[PDB]
Amino acid sequence: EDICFIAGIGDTNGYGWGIAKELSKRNVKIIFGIWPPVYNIFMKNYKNGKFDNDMIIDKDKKMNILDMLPFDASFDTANDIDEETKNNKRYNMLQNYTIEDVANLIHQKYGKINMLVHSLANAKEVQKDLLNTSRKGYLDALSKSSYSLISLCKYFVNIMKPQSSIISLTYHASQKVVPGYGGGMSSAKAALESDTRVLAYHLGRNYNIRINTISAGPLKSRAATAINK
Amino acid sequence: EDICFIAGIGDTNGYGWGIAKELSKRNVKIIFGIWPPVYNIFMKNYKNGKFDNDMIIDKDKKMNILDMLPFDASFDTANDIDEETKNNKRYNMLQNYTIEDVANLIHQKYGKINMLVHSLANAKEVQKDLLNTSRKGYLDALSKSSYSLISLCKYFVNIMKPQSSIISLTYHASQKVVPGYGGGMSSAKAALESDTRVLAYHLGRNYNIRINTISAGPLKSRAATAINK
Amino acid sequence: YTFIDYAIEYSEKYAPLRQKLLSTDIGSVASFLLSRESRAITGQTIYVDNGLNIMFLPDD
Amino acid sequence: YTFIDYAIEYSEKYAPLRQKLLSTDIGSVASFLLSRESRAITGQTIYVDNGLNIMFLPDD
Ligand SMILES: NC(=O)c1ccc[n+]([C@@H]2O[C@H](COP(=O)([O-])OP(=O)(O)OC[C@H]3O[C@@H](n4cnc5c(N)ncnc54)[C@H](O)[C@@H]3O)[C@@H](O)[C@H]2O)c1
Ligand SMILES: NC(=O)c1ccc[n+]([C@@H]2O[C@H](COP(=O)([O-])OP(=O)(O)OC[C@H]3O[C@@H](n4cnc5c(N)ncnc54)[C@H](O)[C@@H]3O)[C@@H](O)[C@H]2O)c1
Ligand SMILES: Oc1ccc2cc(Oc3ccc(Cl)cc3O)ccc2c1
Ligand SMILES: Oc1ccc2cc(Oc3ccc(Cl)cc3O)ccc2c1
Repeated sequence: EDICFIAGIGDTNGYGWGIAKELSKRNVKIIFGIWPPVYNIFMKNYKNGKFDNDMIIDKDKKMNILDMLPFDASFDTANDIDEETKNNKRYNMLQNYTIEDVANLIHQKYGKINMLVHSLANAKEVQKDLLNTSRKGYLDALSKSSYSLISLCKYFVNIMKPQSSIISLTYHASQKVVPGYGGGMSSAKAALESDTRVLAYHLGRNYNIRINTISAGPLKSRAATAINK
Repeated sequence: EDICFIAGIGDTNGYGWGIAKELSKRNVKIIFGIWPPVYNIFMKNYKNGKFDNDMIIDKDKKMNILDMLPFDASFDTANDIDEETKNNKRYNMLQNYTIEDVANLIHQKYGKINMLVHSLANAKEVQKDLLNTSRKGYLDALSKSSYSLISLCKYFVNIMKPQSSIISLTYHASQKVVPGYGGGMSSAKAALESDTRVLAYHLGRNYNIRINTISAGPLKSRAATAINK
Repeated sequence: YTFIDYAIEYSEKYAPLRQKLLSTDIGSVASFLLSRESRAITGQTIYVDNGLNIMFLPDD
Repeated sequence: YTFIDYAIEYSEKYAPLRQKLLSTDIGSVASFLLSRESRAITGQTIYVDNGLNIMFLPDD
């Protein structure tokens, strides 16, 4: 039984949803990793049937969502959670949303999985060109958009079967310049592409696991709008 | 009813065969394009059941070869056949083996196809390093291994349906130096990869046809054994 | 009218393949890479952008 | 002992994935690129070499 964990879905307008939809075409169980800030809005809509159409897979098939879990790619373990977010109106009532906690969580409920999708990015200062991005904003972009992949691998490699596959999404702005893609997003994608190679080495040799990254074209996703430039 | 013409098959030890095997796995009709010099020897081995086992598709299926035609990628049309080859014992009892003729031959017997595979290469001087490769040898390599792809497209695009797809095989030698891969193969692969891009623009804009090339790893095929180094 | 609208419009006018890129287009490719059908591919950056990346100079 | 035997030997010891490369590995990838599943890919060079191409310096 193929089980894919898709990290980075807050709506049906993104690539994560398009990936999920296509995977269910092949009958693979889908586990959603939702960012806490939009978790309630997502569940609320899902339950109120606001995605029913979006879940129609041509051949009548109804997209099968195995589970939906709060997930924050910026926290590796439970003692990495600062008090502020700990007590935030959106996080306060949730638990087991760190990278390490969702790995154990998925492992205890469904066992080993064999498919991992990294479909998230985040840059606070995306509106600023590279030259005027701060060290804090830049490191924030690399921490959420790049490191998150490495950390996902470190923790999920123990719950993944041999010959499993991992993928993430990148953008050509890492290789060629596109003005407007700031905040260090271009930097983060460059690192991500580079890390995909180094990880393909460590994961391939040690675990027989593969990892590739898809450089996608433009899609009018919710996040795409944040790029005010 | 997908129909795929695979140009560049002389046995079951190459990639062309691996490609045919995987295609028929998905019920696509296969047409082989066989280089004249080994056509009769191939038909003979085929008729005596020497490929019988090699044709068993994992799922207990049998590989269905629609047709097998003599085909020489170095001749664009009938009036390109020189008297030397025109009289050769191997090409004598054969006709209609030029890129244009087989295109017409296929169109006449089976109609339009939607998949084309370029899986052939040829370099008379592969044993000499680039520096000592002659002009005649260098050009022979490009003509047979690179241009052949362009001519295939030009003539076959007339018998292909919209949204068709085309692939060819290449080797990393075109990007990084591999001692031993001489006689202009590296140059030809470098032209093939670049032409693929350019052809993608034309075929994409004018016919909505896609073209890509696969850079494969090492495979102990018959031609591979040839490269003495 | 925002960056994304420029990106999309520019992609649909100059890409070798003129057609709307759907989230499912990336989905189908992501599906192939995640399956055993791609057992020999790893550490790669696969482009799914209708070929835009291969262009240098726009047509008109 | 011939060029191809050196390459195959080298590929099986230093590629990220230490497995035997089969003609059907390339076959399944070809099959995918030839289908409508890859409608958004064109003009690309896809590597199907167990990832050997990403290495610079060999381990041993
Ligand atoms: N839309 C495009 O035009 C485009 C193009 C090329 C590459 N990409 C890539 O596709 C991926 C997904 O983006 P999308 O464009 O489909 O938009 P999207 O808005 O659906 O994806 C971003 C998601 O990441 C989540 N997120 C942010 N910070 C997080 C965190 N700390 N923990 C967990 N989740 C977090 C958000 O909830 C959001 O749903 C990104 O990696 C992006 O770089 C997108
Ligand atoms: N074997 C490898 O390690 C390797 C690696 C990467 C790429 N490739 C490529 O794969 C493709 C197929 O090679 P293969 O290695 O499977 O070997 P192969 O020996 O099966 O294929 C070569 C074929 O080309 C045909 N040929 C030569 N000149 C021709 C002409 N004028 N007209 C028509 N056919 C002609 C021959 O009959 C022969 O069958 C080649 O393009 C090769 O460069 C191979
Ligand atoms: O805080 C942010 C800021 C920007 C973002 C861009 C994203 O995806 C992309 C959208 C469009 C394009 Cl062209 C490339 C992307 O990576 C995804 C998440 C983001 C989060
Ligand atoms: O006359 C010749 C000379 C060399 C050849 C190499 C070929 O395929 C390859 C085999 C091994 C490797 Cl490593 C790369 C290839 O392209 C294919 C055909 C050839 C014909």
